[PDB]
Amino acid sequence: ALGKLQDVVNQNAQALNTLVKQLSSNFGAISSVLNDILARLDKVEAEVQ
Amino acid sequence: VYAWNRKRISNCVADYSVLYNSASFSTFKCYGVSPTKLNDLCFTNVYADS
Repeated sequence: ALGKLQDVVNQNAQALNTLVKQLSSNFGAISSVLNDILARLDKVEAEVQ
Repeated sequence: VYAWNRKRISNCVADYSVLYNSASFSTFKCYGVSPTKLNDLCFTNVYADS
């Protein structure tokens, strides 16, 4: 019966799960992880990633 | 060069500055890493193809 209230909790959970999983995406960089880029490259090469 | 030789390197500490500071090397170009940074990094496998 409470499906109307549970749907609002489900949509807010899916919105944050999608927002947070997108931190693991590369978007075309050498790596998804920002500290790995900075621990591997100097400014002129790193800023493009 | 048609028969190029691979050495595996493991279970040791690598001061790469002993290499990249040597003026003997007429070429020293790096990809996906800067040689300046190698003194802090760690790796699963290292190979030397020669």
